[PDB]
Amino acid sequence: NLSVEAEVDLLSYCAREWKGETPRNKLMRKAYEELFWRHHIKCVRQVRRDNYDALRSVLFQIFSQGISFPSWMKEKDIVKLPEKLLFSQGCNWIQQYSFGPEKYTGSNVFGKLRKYVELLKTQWTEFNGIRDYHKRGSMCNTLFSDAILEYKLYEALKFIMLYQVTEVYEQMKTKKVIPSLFRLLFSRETSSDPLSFMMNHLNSVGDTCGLEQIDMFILGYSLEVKIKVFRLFKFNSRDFEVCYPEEPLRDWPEISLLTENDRHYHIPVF
Repeated sequence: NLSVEAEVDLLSYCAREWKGETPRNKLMRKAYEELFWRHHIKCVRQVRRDNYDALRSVLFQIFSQGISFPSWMKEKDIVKLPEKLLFSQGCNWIQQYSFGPEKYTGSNVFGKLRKYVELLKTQWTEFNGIRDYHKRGSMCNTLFSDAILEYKLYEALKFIMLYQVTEVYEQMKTKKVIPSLFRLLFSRETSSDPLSFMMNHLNSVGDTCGLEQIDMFILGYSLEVKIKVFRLFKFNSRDFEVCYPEEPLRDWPEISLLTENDRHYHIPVF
């Protein structure tokens, strides 16, 4: 039931899961050994459930570590963002949101977005007002054992990503300075504008694909969290340690994730 599986000793998992003599398996065991001895990661919580796994892993880290709302949410109310885009964007524009695996075609994308975004606001607020990490831990095991609620929070996060994509696109069109990552996003045909991004990429997250690397950048930027990732299959190479985004002069909160294939992001436990 629990989608962020119970912790297992890193060296045990490494020895049991990656037994063998192939060049790839040998490299994987060296990577995990590096994680243990150099970075003092003692255990691992596996996150391999569905195509929301990237969002599942990041959200788990935010709540478990007690990270609060990003700065731009201080002034803007989260629950009003669906209305703002309903207003700024077209009535048909917003009705094209499909809610990933729901493959929704009903008549109120607006009501659903507002409800789900409200649930994320409520849940996130509850975690912010708890200083004891243990209490947050048990709450996470409860939350991530309720897949129906999980999906609603993930679609809320996907909407927040879409909102930031729409904000930054408007900045680019009005000749404002924007992050090079967003300018890169809009250079791709299938994501040249927020509508294309939603229909061709975001609508698929959780249904047939997970978050791509560029999507991890958008998520971190949107939540103002530095997502540090150990890419184990790239051990002994430049991109073994990566951060989404690469905003050195940010002073944002930071979370760490482990991945063997850029598809599933396991939780490092110290």
